Amino acid sequence: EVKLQESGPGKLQPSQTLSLTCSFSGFSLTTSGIGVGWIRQPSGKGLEWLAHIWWSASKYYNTALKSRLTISKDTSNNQVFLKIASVDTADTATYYCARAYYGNYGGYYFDYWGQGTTLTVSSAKTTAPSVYPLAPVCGDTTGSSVTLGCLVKGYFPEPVTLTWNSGSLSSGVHTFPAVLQSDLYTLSSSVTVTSSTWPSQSITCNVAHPASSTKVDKKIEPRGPT
Amino acid sequence: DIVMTQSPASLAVSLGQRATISCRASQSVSTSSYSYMNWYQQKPGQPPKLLIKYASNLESGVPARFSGSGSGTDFTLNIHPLEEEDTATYYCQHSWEIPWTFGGGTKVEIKRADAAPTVSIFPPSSEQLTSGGASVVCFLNNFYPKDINVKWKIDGSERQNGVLNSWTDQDSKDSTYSMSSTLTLTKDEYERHNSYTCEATHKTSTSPIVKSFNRNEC
Repeated sequence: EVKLQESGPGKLQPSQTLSLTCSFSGFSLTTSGIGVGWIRQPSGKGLEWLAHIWWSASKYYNTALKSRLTISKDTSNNQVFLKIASVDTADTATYYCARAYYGNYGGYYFDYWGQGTTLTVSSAKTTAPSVYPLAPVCGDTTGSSVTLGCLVKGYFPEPVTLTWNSGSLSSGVHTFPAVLQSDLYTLSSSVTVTSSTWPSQSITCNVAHPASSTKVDKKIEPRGPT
Repeated sequence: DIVMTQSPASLAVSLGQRATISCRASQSVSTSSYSYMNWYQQKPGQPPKLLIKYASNLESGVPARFSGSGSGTDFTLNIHPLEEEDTATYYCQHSWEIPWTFGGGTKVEIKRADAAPTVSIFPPSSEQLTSGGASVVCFLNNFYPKDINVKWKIDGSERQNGVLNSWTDQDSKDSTYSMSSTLTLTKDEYERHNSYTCEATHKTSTSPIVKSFNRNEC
């Protein structure tokens, strides 16, 4: 089971040094032809290769970033590390750990990717989200189906993860991309079920914010007169 | 170092039809026997996934409706028959020299029957009101095409400021789009007014779809 797992500081002050770690399993970095390295994707942009280190201890660097990059590895502990010096806002990105294969034909390709770690370079302050349950309008002439909602405001930095009934309620979900407004993020999610499903059955918004380390559940209940 | 230009930037193709993506290299990227070009698929909220290596070699497990071709400076990814789950951004990258680089990507979207948005409005939760905030949310779900206008009206007069919107990426199962309008006021201002309305204008109808509630009324 080939796995790549990125870990990073989540956010970082400008001018500081970013340290990224990638833990992997399902293969050894002693194996010939195998390398592990880094590719970053700035929000809503394309891909930029950063560096790779091989079983050889040979290490490839992106020429432009070369001066700012240091890649290393701990083979015995299945980890490779990347350091980026004097970080700037242009380093704000999701950083992917990827396995590289040195081809039988020569050449290279990235056959396994980690899920990524988001990094924000910001002076701004960390803030936990407020989570708000959104039940339908009182007295609404209910139709064949009902839409419930979940509002997540006032948090920083990205990311936030949101599920309904802890993933088990997966269908009919629309989780909307976060939007930054005044150094705070706002995210929302929609879920639609049949009128026979809700409020009959319990529906719960699950929201988690790593940077503040908060897990919050908000059950969606019909509005009272409050 | 090598630059790669993908085109088009964006592609909309009917179901079961053929989607074709091209990738120009600033210099040749192939020997007499192999071309060193790779293709990746990135679905929204996901890491890139390897489809094609060495121009035409399909990675293990990838559906045969994906195919790659080309050589030298020109390469092509083909998707036929295009399916709903294939909505994604597609990237090429070379392995001819360090630095490895990527193309800018091509967003492939499914073209489908027009559809009207399902519109739902939501007063501020009492929990938010308790803390002094008041957000009115409006969901416009499962419509097509992605272009849509949202208007907020408070007691008849339209409001534009304090709104922020966010679009879903094309749904991988029904190829629709959704979006979310949030009007944020203070509790103070919210209580001074009665009727709150979000109006959705969409090609699907000449008439906007409108949802309303009156504060503290039911």
